[PDB]
Amino acid sequence: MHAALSTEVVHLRQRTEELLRCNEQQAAELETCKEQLFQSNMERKELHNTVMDLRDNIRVFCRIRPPLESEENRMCCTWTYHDESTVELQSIDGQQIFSFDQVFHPLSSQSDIFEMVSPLIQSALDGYNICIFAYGQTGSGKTYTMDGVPESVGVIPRTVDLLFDSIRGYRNLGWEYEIKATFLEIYNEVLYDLLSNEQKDMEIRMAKNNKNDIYVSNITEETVLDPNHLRHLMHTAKMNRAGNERSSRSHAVTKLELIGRHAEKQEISVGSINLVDLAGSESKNINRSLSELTNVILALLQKQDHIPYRNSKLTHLLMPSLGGNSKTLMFINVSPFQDCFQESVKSLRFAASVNSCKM
Amino acid sequence: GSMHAALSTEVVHLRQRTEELLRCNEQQAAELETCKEQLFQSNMERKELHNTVMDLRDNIRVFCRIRPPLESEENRMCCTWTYHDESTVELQSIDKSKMGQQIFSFDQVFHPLSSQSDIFEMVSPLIQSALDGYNICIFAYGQTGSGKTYTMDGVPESVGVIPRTVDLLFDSIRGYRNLGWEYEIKATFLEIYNEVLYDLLYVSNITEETVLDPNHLRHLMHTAKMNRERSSRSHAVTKLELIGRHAEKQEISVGSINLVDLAGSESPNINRSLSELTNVILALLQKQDHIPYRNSKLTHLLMPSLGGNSKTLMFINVSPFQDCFQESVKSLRFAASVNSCKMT
Ligand SMILES: Nc1ncnc2c1ncn2[C@@H]1O[C@H](COP(=O)(O)OP(=O)(O)O)[C@@H](O)[C@H]1O
Ligand SMILES: Nc1ncnc2c1ncn2[C@@H]1O[C@H](COP(=O)(O)OP(=O)(O)O)[C@@H](O)[C@H]1O
Ligand SMILES: [Mg+2]
Repeated sequence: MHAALSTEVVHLRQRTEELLRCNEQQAAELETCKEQLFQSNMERKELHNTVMDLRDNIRVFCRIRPPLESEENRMCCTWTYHDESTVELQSIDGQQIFSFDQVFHPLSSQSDIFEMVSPLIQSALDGYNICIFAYGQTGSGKTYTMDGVPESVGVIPRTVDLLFDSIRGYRNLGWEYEIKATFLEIYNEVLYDLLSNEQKDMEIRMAKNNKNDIYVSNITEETVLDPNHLRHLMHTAKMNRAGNERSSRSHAVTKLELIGRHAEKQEISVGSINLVDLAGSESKNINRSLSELTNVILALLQKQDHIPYRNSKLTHLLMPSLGGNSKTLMFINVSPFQDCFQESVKSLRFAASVNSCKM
Repeated sequence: GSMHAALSTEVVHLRQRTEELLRCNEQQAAELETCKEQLFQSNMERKELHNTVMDLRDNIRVFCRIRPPLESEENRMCCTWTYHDESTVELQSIDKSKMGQQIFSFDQVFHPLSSQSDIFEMVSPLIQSALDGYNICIFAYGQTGSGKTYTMDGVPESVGVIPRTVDLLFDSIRGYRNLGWEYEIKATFLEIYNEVLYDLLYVSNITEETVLDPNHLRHLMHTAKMNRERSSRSHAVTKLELIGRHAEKQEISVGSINLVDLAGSESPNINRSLSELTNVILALLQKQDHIPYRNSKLTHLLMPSLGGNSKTLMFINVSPFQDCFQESVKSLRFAASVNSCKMT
């Protein structure tokens, strides 16, 4: 029937023109809401960085680890907690007292530690560079704090979990995030790729578009696809991760570069997270990176004019994440034992140098 | 025929475009729901972070409010208002750098079109903390006709800060009841004119009350409001002493909320209390050991709440009009000083 089709056409043109109206209306509403969301997120980002600055871009904590059951044969120093920020230690055979942003003790949990870290993940997603260090003498607890164990995972695994939850959430703001992951060791001022068997010469050079930024030539830089992929990469690197004189004396750096793209407004947001399990602080090139790292941190705090980031592999690698608006957290790991007393004091004296430098 | 064919084509295409546009209406509906929810979460987190910043800073808090022209005043000329961000506001005569400050940064600036609820949104955190033993003080400052009373009291159609505090107060309380805390609320209302105090129903002897329910307090609130060019020069104070009790442990929280709608700041011992407030702010900025809290009967009460910290919030109400310009600048330059006060 011609009339049935005709009257259906008329009906469908009505339907059509009214839907175009209910669509145009929705579209305008969606435009203004999106714009207010973007602005609101810039302001949220700003306030967040304000908090970070009010707490200090560079912060230092202490963490005294508990003895293991296999360590009862070892006597502990006498530890005294003057307050949340101040700890003192006494040789069991004149005062050694140290102030920190916060002191963590043997009962302090892995998540207690991560609470200091989680706000900075958001910072990384906001375009700020982050550095998280574990500092201290071999046996003090650097690796347990950074990697941890399956029953109690440390900073890195928790950082990954939070990174995926947050990147997921961001999709609703119109942002899409890449993660570039690189894993390396630094031993005797030479860089090693923890994702490769191959022997190669890796150099630290200026980034193509940012001369203040850096990149490592000939390194395996992975674009993360999903959590399974990143779990595989971390496992692999942990397997090749370091021999007493070399295990104790090699730095480990896990770098997660967050690259965020908002396609509609055509904006980017690049911020990286460097998670560093430092070489032991126990007393040429073997210790170059560590001493230069402490020099650089203190120099930044003293607002020193010129800073020789390139005096060592470590400081040069992390340079773009140390100066300026970058945030640093350093966990000074300490073992509670009398026979470590002298090294525990050396470690904690760096903290004191930091406090003295903050004014 | 050719007409059946042509009509067939027409309906097919129209069915396909109907299906498209309906598909697009669906995607848009979903994306809009998502976007609104995200705008809500982002705003909420923004408010939380802002409150955290104000605490860490521990300055006296300053919010600036520009009131909209009234239906009457629709033919009254306004000066030029520029807003550079959420906390920065500039005003220029409708008619220069050497002349001083025309650009003012505060904790928050409220547009003429700001709801009473938006105002309260950024004050409620301060009120909730009174329950934790702190002395709180919200006070409104500005020339007459700028919106002090409207901001604190409000009108029945859109209630102000003081009214909404009740809701927030009992609501927050009944969650402490869960914790095993017991709260009583002592209330007092008073007025100050020519350095003389009046009970509108430490300080003694003035009418007190122990509150039972929101209605009891809404009532006595109305009663005080009922008894108020002298209201233009009279200060209004409303204190709500919150006294919590736990028997395990034996601790008590004692914290209060003070709500002041000050006299007008316009250029006139008639307006002294106000002048001595100005002097106490000048003193706190000097951070000096002897401070003239006692040179007036308002600064005496606000002395407990003028230690110079983030537990004190000042609204700086301002009129949009050109004939109010000079008064508005004066009000703003003062508010700038207040925002710089941190002492105790
Ligand atoms: N906070 C802690 N709680 C429980 N065990 C810990 C803690 N810190 C370290 N350990 C244990 O003590 C040992 C030394 O830790 P490790 O990270 O190897 O020190 P480092 O890396 O500084 O040499 C590890 O076997 C680890 O399981
Ligand atoms: N934010 C506002 N929105 C709409 N009208 C307002 C607002 N603030 C004040 N008004 C109106 O303007 C007039 C002057 O306000 P008012 O609070 O009496 O000034 P003040 O108390 O500072 O002398 C009032 O009658 C009130 O109705
Ligand atoms: Mg280790």
